Amino acid sequence: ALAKPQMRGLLARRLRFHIVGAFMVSLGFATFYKFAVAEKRKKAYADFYRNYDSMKDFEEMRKAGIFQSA
Amino acid sequence: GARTWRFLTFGLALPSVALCTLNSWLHSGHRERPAFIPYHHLRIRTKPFSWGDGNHTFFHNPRVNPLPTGYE
Amino acid sequence: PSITNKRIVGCICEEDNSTVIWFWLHKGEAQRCPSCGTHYKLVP
Amino acid sequence: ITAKPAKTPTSPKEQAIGLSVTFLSFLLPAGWVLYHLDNY
Amino acid sequence: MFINRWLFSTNHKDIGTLYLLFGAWAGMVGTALSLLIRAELGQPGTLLGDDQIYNVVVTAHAFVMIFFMVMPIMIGGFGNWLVPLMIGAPDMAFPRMNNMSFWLLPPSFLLLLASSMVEAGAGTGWTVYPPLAGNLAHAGASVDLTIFSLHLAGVSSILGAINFITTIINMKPPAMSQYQTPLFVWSVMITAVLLLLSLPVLAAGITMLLTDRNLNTTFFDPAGGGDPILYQHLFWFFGHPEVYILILPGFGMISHIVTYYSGKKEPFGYMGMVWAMMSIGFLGFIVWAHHMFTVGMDVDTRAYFTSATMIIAIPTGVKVFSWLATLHGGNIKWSPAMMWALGFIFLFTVGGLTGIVLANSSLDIVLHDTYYVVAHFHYVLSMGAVFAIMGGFVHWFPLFSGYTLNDTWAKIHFAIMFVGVNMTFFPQHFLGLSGMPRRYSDYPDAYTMWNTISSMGSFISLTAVMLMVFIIWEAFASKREVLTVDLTTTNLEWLNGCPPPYHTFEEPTYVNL
Amino acid sequence: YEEGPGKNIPFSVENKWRLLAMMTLFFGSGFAAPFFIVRHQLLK
Amino acid sequence: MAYPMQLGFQDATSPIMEELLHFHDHTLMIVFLISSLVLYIISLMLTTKLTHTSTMDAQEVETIWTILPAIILILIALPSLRILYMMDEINNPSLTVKTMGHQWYWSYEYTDYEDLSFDSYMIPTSELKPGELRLLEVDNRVVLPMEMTIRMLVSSEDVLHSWAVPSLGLKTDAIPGRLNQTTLMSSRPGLYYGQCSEICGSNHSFMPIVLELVPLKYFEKWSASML
Amino acid sequence: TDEEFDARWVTYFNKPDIDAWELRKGMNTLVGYDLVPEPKIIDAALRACRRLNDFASAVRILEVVKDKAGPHKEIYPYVIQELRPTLNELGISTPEELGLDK
Amino acid sequence: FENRVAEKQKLFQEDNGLPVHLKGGATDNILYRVTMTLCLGGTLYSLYCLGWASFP
Amino acid sequence: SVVKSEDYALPSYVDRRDYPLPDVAHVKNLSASQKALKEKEKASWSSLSIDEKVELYRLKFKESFAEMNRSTNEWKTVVGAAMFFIGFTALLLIWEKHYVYGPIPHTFEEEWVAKQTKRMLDMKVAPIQGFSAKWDYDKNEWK
Amino acid sequence: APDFHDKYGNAVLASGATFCVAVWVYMATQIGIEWNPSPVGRVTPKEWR
Ligand code: HEA
Ligand code: HEA
Ligand SMILES: CCCCC/C=C/C/C=C/C/C=C/C/C=C\CCCC(=O)O[C@H](COC(=O)CCCCCCCCCCCCCCCCC)COP(=O)(O)OCCN
Ligand SMILES: CCCCCC/C=C\CCCCCCCCCC(=O)O[C@H](COC(=O)CCCCCCCCCCCCCCC)COP(=O)(O)OC[C@@H](O)CO
Ligand SMILES: CCCCCCCCCCO[C@@H]1O[C@H](CO)[C@@H](O[C@H]2O[C@H](CO)[C@@H](O)[C@H](O)[C@H]2O)[C@H](O)[C@H]1O
Ligand SMILES: CCCCCCCCCCO[C@@H]1O[C@H](CO)[C@@H](O[C@H]2O[C@H](CO)[C@@H](O)[C@H](O)[C@H]2O)[C@H](O)[C@H]1O
Ligand SMILES: CCCCCCCCCCO[C@@H]1O[C@H](CO)[C@@H](O[C@H]2O[C@H](CO)[C@@H](O)[C@H](O)[C@H]2O)[C@H](O)[C@H]1O
Ligand SMILES: C[C@H](CCC(=O)O)[C@H]1CC[C@H]2[C@@H]3[C@H](O)C[C@@H]4C[C@H](O)CC[C@]4(C)[C@H]3C[C@H](O)[C@]12C
Ligand SMILES: C[C@H](CCC(=O)O)[C@H]1CC[C@H]2[C@@H]3[C@H](O)C[C@@H]4C[C@H](O)CC[C@]4(C)[C@H]3C[C@H](O)[C@]12C
Ligand code: CUA
Ligand SMILES: [Ca+2]
Ligand SMILES: [Cu+2]
Ligand SMILES: [Mg+2]
Ligand SMILES: [Zn+2]
Repeated sequence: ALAKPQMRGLLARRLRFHIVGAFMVSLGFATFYKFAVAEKRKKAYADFYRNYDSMKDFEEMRKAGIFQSA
Repeated sequence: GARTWRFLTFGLALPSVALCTLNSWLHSGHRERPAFIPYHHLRIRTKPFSWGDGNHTFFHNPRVNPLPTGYE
Repeated sequence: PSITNKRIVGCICEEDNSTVIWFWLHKGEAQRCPSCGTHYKLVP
Repeated sequence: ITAKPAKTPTSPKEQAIGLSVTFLSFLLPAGWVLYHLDNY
Repeated sequence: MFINRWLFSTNHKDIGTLYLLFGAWAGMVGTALSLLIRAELGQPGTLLGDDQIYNVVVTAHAFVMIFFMVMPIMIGGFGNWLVPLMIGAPDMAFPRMNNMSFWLLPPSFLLLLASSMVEAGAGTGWTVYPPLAGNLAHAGASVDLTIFSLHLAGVSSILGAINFITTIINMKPPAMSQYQTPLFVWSVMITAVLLLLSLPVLAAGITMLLTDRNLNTTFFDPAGGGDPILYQHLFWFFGHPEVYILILPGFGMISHIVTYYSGKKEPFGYMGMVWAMMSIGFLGFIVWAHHMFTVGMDVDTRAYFTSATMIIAIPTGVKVFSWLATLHGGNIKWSPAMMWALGFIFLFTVGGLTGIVLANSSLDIVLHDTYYVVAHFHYVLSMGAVFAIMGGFVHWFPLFSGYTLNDTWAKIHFAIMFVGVNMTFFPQHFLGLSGMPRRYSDYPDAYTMWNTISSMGSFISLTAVMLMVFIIWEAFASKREVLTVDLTTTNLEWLNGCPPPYHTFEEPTYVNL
Repeated sequence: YEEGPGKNIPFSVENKWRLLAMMTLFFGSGFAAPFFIVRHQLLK
Repeated sequence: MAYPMQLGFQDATSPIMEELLHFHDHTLMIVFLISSLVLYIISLMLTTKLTHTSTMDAQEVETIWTILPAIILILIALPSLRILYMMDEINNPSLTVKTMGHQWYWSYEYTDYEDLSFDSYMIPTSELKPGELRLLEVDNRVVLPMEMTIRMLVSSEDVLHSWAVPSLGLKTDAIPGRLNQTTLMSSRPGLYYGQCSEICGSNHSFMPIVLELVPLKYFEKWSASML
Repeated sequence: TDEEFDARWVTYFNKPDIDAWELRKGMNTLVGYDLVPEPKIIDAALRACRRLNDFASAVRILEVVKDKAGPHKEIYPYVIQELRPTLNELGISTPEELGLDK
Repeated sequence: FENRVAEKQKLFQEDNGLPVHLKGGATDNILYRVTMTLCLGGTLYSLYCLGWASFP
Repeated sequence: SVVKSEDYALPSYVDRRDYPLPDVAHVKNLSASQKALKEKEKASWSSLSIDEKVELYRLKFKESFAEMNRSTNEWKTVVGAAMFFIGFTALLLIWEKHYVYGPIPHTFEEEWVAKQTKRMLDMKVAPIQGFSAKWDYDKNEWK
Repeated sequence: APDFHDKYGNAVLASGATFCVAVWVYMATQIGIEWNPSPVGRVTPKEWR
């Protein structure tokens, strides 16, 4: 004989399972995006400016002949 | 009908109140009180008030309402 | 009532339902709303 | 929906003619103008 | 008989048919204009000319797509055909005035094509801002012909709004409350209220522009104490409601299509859908200055317009979620109309979300007058309004004509158009973020790759438009007559057959209390 | 007035080839117009 | 300036443009997540033969549908309005420069001390020098001191224009009879490009903006030499 | 509760003088719910088919049980197992026994 | 003056198949023909005027 | 069974998995043998043959669930045809390139692009992430 | 009774895919379209002054 399977609320059961899965995935994407885009950007700007020498940058540009004024 | 006025109550009126409550509750912080200047057109005393020491307004707030002689 | 042998009925099955159930009612035996089973009879 | 079979069936060949004429009606006049832009 | 029927109509169906024919013709004009835009932008360097001929094309593209394609199809066409049938009414309240709403459009269109033929055209943008649109920088008849075009279109729509509001309020079965009318009917009533209140303000503003141009007024001319920014406030007080007017009937059609092809008797959350459309209509009047974040207004004003604009996401989200909840548990029929509707839900959501990005005045400084704005509005117009039009057209074509489309051809059509519109507009986000301005005939070399791909997209969409003409031909050529239609118990417009007789509901419906 | 499929329209569908010509002229004229307007502006 | 195949914003040259990049990152994450969730839910609603077609109760679920979007909007508005009010803060500029839009070029006025003014026109394609950028170079650049708060005032002597420099986060409409203010502060020397950002007729595409950011001493000598 | 729902539906189909309209209304309504009906409900509907001399509708009811289970392939064989005594008593052939699963 | 509404009610309800814009008799036909002639002729003139205004 | 336009207002036959028992029988008119079969149906169904049971099903219904629910090859036609028309679109783009589009500006010439690239690196275009950030100024090569 | 899709679907899918790829590859590579790709990792910078 076959056992009695679950016969009620199959659509509701499927929805609950997948909406929880989608919340869990949304959280993983938010964490990945934090790392791969937002923090990467903050770090790129912080690293660029940490020891940035604007006069040295200008001297390089001037010696390359880019300016009208210098 | 009643159904329409209930719809306006819950769909327009109370949402408006909630939005204005959110707005107020964001600008609820205490502002820096202004320097006391004993201006003659303010803190009027032509007769003592009929309560307390006669020199405090009815809803006197020590933080923001100076007396004629200044902040307490 | 009808001036012909069929008329469209709309059935508001329960008070305040937003969904109206529409069907042709034909001359002859009473027909039932296919949602609530309410009986309608054409009187041409 | 259900429907009758076509009263005047349009064969694959007839559809190729209709599709061809329709596309040419859009493409040839614009094509002529854009080809002659240098002349304008 | 032909003149009596088609020039002297007092019949809501025939007038609806005239609007659909007009809107279809207007769509071909608008598509040709769009292809001229993308032909110029598809290679760096000048193809056509300097920015004047280019912006005449851009200006005309917008006025044609908005005033001659979308509004006549959604409101004049679907509204006239469906609203009386969905409330069991024997016609519109003012069936002769309805005919004049239609016949004002060919003359309006003629004035727009005259604008482009005389002098150097109206190269103003569809916003027609002064002083570029004034009598010094646009001397001669072109802008005056554009203003008069808009006056005739405005009168058409104002009288149409009066007709729809009166019909929907006054001509329902006596047992039917407003809360027992279908969502499409609500969407037209709300659109009509927006038209009634917004178009007169446009009329005032463009009349002031006409008098500045011809009667030596100075409403917008600082030499007389006027202000060009006043024109912008008057235009946008109309213009933001106008975009809700373009989408609301689309939302109503999507609710009917999703319900129908889900096998449902009713949309999810009817009263929430009504609430959402009325909330969108209301909020649409208090947000117009999000079109003006770079003009120099005060910071507190920018903060208000940012916040009020964002609020529109709440009722709009209720509609999106309610469509998804209508699909939930459906017996899904993968009809061509359903494919248009599903495309709508997703692509409209994307465009709405880029609108929320733009609502932020601080970021809008960098995005204003760039292709980011162009990407936003084409997701909501070319993938929203248009997808609702195509879904409603393929859904109701058998009602209107009595003949069926070839469903396989209609699915092919959808597939091609989906690829083309996404290839056209998705890359415009990148052009916007990287700073390509609007209304440019030519661009710095860096922007070449995305402009090239965007133009290739536009050619795919042209292929779809040409195929659609063929598909309508094949339906009329083959004459497959309708036999049975499912779900008539919750779709009254189908219950009088395909097509319905000239006179329907001569004997009204019976609905008791 | 004539009622039914093919009769509630201001154009004839009695002959599919005549209809193809009419539809070609109708939609083709709308699509062509902007190209001819641009040509007109360029030729001034 | 923009570079080939660019996806996002020009690299920030000013602190406010930096702020706008991080705010755009935050907003775009939300846009991605909501778009993705709607697409996923569509795909979920469409991939089962299981059915439920009887009337469904809406009020519980509508609470979630309104409250969660309201929270998300607040999470966008708070940083949005922080940046809006940061750009509006009092700063104390060292220099005021005016720009006037014309059909089709920009004029610049540096009148704090001397009557310095000049016109700035696009370099025609046929006259570009090797390595120069089509439609972006001008004959006379807007030379400015780096690392200094500058007040820019913008107007027009004809139709509307709009003065934009994307890498500094700037776009200010140029309206006749109106003097609009913005602040400009470059973290770096170099050349920063923009383009007219309000339709202004025949040569709207062809009236660009080039800022040349140099040390104060060089700016002072250039200023003297331009009188 | 589940038991009250099932008992209401058993009562519905067990009405001795149930008419053809009521049989159809009941089945067309029941298949809108998020459930595969319990064997006791299907048993009562099949006996209504017998009182209404309608063999074909009895077969169609078995098909819609299979359909309502969707991808849950274990439900229909279980339901048929539970119905076998009723199918044998009434001479109802399954869709499979009639080749109507092809 | 006298109330002659009943006489107009009889005229406009006559079962003669005329649409309401012509049911007053021959004067209605004349005024219709004048109106439509000025409309169609003016429209043709407006198109000539466009033809003229379309060229320098 | 012949379905008629003039029956639109009457209850009709449908095959829908969500409406298993439609409003009318598929076949209403009965031959002599079909009438005898409907009489036989009033007696024990155990006495009906398999063929009689199938015949009774096919009077009541048009298609079985298995038939009405079948999958089709239509997706191949739709996808193939869509790819054909997208392919046709590339012919229009080839025509445009050949007959409409003249030479592109001289700033796209290889030598111009090489010089412009160096000048962008000399002015440090997008030095944080976008462009110059990708150049190694120490080794004089792309990173 | 095989329908149009049973008889022709395989050929329509295979021919449409083959045609689409061939013509777009030809268009993209053989007719001088200027894509203006990134110079990064591609272009050797050259003296301009
Ligand atoms: C409804 C509005 C709408 C629609 C649909 C479109 C559709 C398209 N638009 Fe746009 N467009 C605007 C409104 C619209 N547009 C506006 C308002 C502007 C700004 C103007 C300004 O700056 O002043 C604009 C600007 C604009 C630009 C920016 C120009 C610039 O700044 O220089 C570009 C660039 O590519 C563009 C391209 C296109 C393309 C390729 C399509 C294609 O996707 C079109 C493809 C074709 C269709 C979508 C079918 C159309 C026909 C029908 C639907 C009829 C169907 C028939 C029946 C139902 C019987 N348009
Ligand atoms: C049908 C047309 C249409 C529609 C419906 C919209 C809808 C919106 N638009 Fe758009 N818009 C245009 C057509 C449209 N727009 C046009 C033509 C222009 C350019 C005019 C010109 O200059 O020529 C434009 C310009 C425009 C600007 C000016 C930008 C500039 O010029 O710099 C802004 C600014 O805020 C704006 C914002 C919005 C917003 C917030 C919505 C909202 O209504 C969108 C709301 C929808 C959603 C948000 C998606 C669904 C919601 C959810 C799934 C819930 C969860 C979401 C969140 C929590 C965010 N749009
Ligand atoms: C919270 C919502 C509103 C509440 C209303 C008021 C509450 C208390 C009093 C009730 C009666 C009010 C009516 C109007 C009368 C006058 C003053 C009321 C306004 C009030 O409450 O004002 C207060 C002062 O009250 C004061 O002096 C003293 C107030 C008490 C004495 C009042 C005596 C005067 C009565 C006059 C009667 C005339 C009646 C007219 C009849 C006409 C018939 C022909 C303000 O506080 P404050 O500290 O100065 O400033 C705030 C600083 N942080
Ligand atoms: C620069 C120059 C540009 C100007 C362009 C002018 C535009 C068009 C020319 C106008 C020609 C008007 C001719 C008269 C129209 C009368 C309409 C009318 O009176 O319509 C009535 C309905 O509207 C009603 O009542 C109430 C509404 C009546 C409105 C009447 C006329 C409006 C005209 C202009 C309105 C614009 C508004 C300005 C504010 C923005 C009657 O409806 P019918 O369907 O006829 O009959 C129904 C039957 O049951 C009656 O027995
Ligand atoms: C954006 C919408 C349009 C997209 C592109 C449309 C594709 C073009 C379709 C073809 O158009 C035709 O092309 C021909 C050339 O291939 C032209 O003939 C021209 O060239 C021929 C060959 O050199 C000559 O014989 C003819 O006289 C001469 O007009 C002809 O006029 C034109 O109709
Ligand atoms: C039922 C059909 C409808 C009737 C259509 C009638 C059309 C015929 C009108 C005659 O045309 C006129 O010709 C005059 C030429 O003499 C023009 O004079 C004007 O132009 C002159 C040019 O010489 C100037 O002297 C003056 O501005 C002015 O008199 C005037 O503009 C124009 O109307
Ligand atoms: C870039 C945008 C791309 C758009 C792509 C468009 C693809 C078009 C697919 C058409 O293919 C068919 O789709 C039917 C539906 O239209 C399927 O129905 C089958 O599957 C369905 C299950 O969802 C059932 O409802 C049906 O009964 C059943 O016949 C059928 O087998 C399949 O060949
Ligand atoms: C009261 C009214 C109509 C109810 C009815 O008569 O059927 C309903 C319809 C839509 C409802 C609103 C919408 O569902 C959107 C919001 C949902 C929240 O959970 C409550 C507030 C909220 C704003 C609702 C309040 C109220 O319940 C509304 C306005
Ligand atoms: C004599 C006539 C009777 C009308 C009638 O009942 O048929 C009267 C009644 C009301 C009169 C009108 C009103 O008295 C108002 C006006 C009075 C003026 O002194 C003459 C014109 C004037 C407009 C009158 C004209 C005419 O004498 C009217 C119309
Ligand atoms: Cu100056 Cu655009
Ligand atoms: Ca070009
Ligand atoms: Cu807006
Ligand atoms: Mg602007
Ligand atoms: Zn009922």
